[PDB]
Amino acid sequence: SRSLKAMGEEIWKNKTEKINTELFTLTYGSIVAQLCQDYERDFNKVNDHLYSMGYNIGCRLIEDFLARTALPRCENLVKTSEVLSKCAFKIFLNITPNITNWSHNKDTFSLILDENPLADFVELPMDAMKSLWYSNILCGVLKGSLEMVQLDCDVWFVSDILRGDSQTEIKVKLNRILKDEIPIGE
Amino acid sequence: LTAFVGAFQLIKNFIESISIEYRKSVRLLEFKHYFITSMLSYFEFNPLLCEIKAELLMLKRDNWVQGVMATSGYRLMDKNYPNSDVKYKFDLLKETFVDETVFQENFLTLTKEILSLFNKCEGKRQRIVDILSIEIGLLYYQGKKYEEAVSLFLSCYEYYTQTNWNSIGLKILQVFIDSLSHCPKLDVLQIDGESVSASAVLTNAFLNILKLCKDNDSKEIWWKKFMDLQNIHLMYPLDGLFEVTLNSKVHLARANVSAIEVNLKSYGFPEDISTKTMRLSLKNMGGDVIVFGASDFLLKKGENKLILECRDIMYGEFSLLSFEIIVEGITFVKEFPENQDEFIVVPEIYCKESTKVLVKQAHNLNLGEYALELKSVQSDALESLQVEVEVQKNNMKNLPVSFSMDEIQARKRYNTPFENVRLEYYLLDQIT
Amino acid sequence: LRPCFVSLIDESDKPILIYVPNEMNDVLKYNVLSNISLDYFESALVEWHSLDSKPLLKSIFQLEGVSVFAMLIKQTGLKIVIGFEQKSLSGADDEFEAINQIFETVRKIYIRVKCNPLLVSGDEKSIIKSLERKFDELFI
Amino acid sequence: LPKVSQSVYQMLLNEMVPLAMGIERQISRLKIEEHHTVDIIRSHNLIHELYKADEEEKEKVLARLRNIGFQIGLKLSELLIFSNNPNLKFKEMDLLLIMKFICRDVWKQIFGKQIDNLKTNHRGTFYLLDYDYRPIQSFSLEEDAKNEELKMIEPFLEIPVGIIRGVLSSLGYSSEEVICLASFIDRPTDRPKTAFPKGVSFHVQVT
Ligand SMILES: *C(=O)CCCCCCCCCCCCCCC
Repeated sequence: SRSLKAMGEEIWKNKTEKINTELFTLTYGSIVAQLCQDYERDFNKVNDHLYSMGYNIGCRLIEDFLARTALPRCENLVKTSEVLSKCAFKIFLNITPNITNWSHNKDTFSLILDENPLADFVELPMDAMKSLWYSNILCGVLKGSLEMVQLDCDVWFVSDILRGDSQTEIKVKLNRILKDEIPIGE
Repeated sequence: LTAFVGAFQLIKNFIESISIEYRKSVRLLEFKHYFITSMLSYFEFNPLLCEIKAELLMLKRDNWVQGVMATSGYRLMDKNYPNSDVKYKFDLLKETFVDETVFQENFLTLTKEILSLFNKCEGKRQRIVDILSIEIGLLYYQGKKYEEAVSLFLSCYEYYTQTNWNSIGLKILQVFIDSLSHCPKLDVLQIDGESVSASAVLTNAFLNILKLCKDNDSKEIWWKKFMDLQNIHLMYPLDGLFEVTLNSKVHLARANVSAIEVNLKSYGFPEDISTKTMRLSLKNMGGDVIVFGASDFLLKKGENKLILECRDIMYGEFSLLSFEIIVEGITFVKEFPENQDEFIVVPEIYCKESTKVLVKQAHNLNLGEYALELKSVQSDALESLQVEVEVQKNNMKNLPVSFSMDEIQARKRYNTPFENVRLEYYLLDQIT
Repeated sequence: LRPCFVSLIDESDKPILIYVPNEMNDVLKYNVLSNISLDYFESALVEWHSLDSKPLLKSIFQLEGVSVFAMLIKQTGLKIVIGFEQKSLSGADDEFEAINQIFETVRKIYIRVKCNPLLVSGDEKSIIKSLERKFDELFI
Repeated sequence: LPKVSQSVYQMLLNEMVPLAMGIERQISRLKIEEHHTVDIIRSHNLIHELYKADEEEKEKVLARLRNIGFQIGLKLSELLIFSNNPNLKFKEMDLLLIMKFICRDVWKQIFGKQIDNLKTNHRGTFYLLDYDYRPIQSFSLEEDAKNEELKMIEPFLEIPVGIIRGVLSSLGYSSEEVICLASFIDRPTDRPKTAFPKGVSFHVQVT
């Protein structure tokens, strides 16, 4: 029909409401701040609860992304990477992640977050400098979305600019393409 | 009045502009001082009036001290100025600073006049009043007239340390301590009532500078000046020199003493202190109290973990009440807050080599002849032991026991040891 | 047009931070100037903005070769007071606007650091360190 | 200036009651992420659990979500004061001006619509009336079980109360003299019938 470029600009410019990114950042910052507050600063597995957060969010966001875009079910890692990089983030967060670090035989790749609106302004405490991720919700949302698109992936964070690394990378390695179900009529 | 203010922004903006633009002129201060004193000539009859006059004359004296410092080089206390290469000749008023003696008196007169004018501004302006007063105090300190300086600073003894003005506090406290120290007697002084002792005020100021100053290791001068120079029992809000955390919880240490290990970070003092006695208090929910304390401890410089022993214990739950250290002369206290719900328990630790008393219902008895049995595990050699037993009232106004058929007795204190003894009992009415 | 000291004070006259952008007794002098300055916000000598809903800037006073400027944030009670030297100013409107630009830059720094959603509730030891890091990053 | 999609924001802002309820479970569906088996639980399950848990845990989660909203409002305050630049003062005894600011700008920035008319006691309290209340405009259970709907949807009314409390904080009055309560007592006067039947009312007390 049309290129994913044209689709992303068309959907973003004239088919979605808008708000200030500062306020979204503020809300997510409040969530993470209070999770730190009410949990004795157990950064080892506040990330797990944030992962559950992100999974529950993404599993029900996918119904809206497909509602607007109306793409077919992705089958191969190349098309999944292209769609995630090019329109899936462009609709919601208005960013274009870059893709590098292709693994062997096209089973894994990495999302590079050039600009992260979830962390427009944060300076973590000293104890968090090598424990917390602060953006686990994003990869949780990605996994939850791909679950309903019916392809399982282990997704995790390799690096983050917040902790001190040069760039923020999210490995999204596929595990298996689980198949559609059939009635169990004997 | 509306004219007066607008005149003042007019003159302030004009003097600002002419000062910034008329630079490099050797006659700048010569022009400016006479300009200020002429411009001042129009306000002579309100709070705003006094404020404006005081501000203008403050500008006058500041330019005056700039000129005399530049032309003479004699430092007024320590206020340094930008050392401009070009020379300025403020010489036509070479009468008030021909000597360094009358110079200080003249500056003091100007400062006192300015203080009076500001103080006559109702009560909407206290800050510059206080700063100017301590400037008079520093002038007295420079002039070596410490008797007036200490009296003046007694008012603002400790104002700038709870307001988070740490550098101001550091100057005022160090100069106060130095002034108090040098002159011989200074044996009686009063702040706002009864005369507080010289030793008490001195050690208060010393401890304040120790807790306030933070220079890694160069506070050793103040440490030595404290422990070479100069008592009354004194308490203090400990927080500032020591911090305390409850490492782990209670465990056995010796035969018949509970023990709790705790670490405390000490950085108020630079060197080590031989504390004669330390005591941690654990209040009980009912109201009881106990103490954990290990005496004659040399507190290490920095972070150190020590075990506190206890002797009298009431098994159950406790909430921590107050921690304390007793140094020779002073008793630091830190009272923990209340309603924490962070209770620490003191369980019934049992050891073979430990003395205890066991009480129970008697094993063998006759019908309707109630009794009790007391034992003593490891009675062995014991210099002395006394055991007191009593009953608690339950209707909250009953006492279901008498240790007699005549009187309602509820106690019988032994005075001798025993390996096994049969206490008697008589029920009152029906209690199970 | 560097500043000699920068002072941030909150609503309750609790001095948040009196940074000096590096003599051993200089922080003393700048603190005295700041404490003297803090009074004029509650003073009838000079009328504050009270018009157009915009922070309005004025030159409040000047002592011992330090030109000190100030802002009262009406809607929060935040108070900014920073100093400058005699020997690094010309006094024309372009510099008067450049110093203003520095003022909004400082207030951006304070907003960002106080806006960090990891400050626990009130930790001054953390706020001071973060503000000091940002000010070192800028003035260097 | 940069923007983010209102849909993802609205959904995220909706979904803290499951967060505020499951954090309690962790304090007091198994699957593997990479090597260690984490547990995840749905959102509607936790909404029902909050609906029928017990009174003290319900109150704990209510105060929990109030704290969240307090942080959000207090923290967005400074941004709004910078950007819009209203004509307020630090402790203005004229509560009408503060309430006008909150009605005009805070809600315009959080939700898409200005809040509707407001009462004026002129002595004590104030009322803020919202019609159709964007975040929960698409909530429902059943054709008949409308009684359970309003009792189950209660905790979602806290985050704007927290927003109001936080905005009042850092603007003078602290969180010891001010108290606010949300409710459905507002009735649709004449507005067109939207999906949700009842508008909401925020009763704000300020001495
Ligand atoms: C085949 O059609 C694959 C489609 C790709 C899945 C769509 C991913 C949607 C989620 C993107 C991230 C949303 C933002 C989450 C942060 C709050």
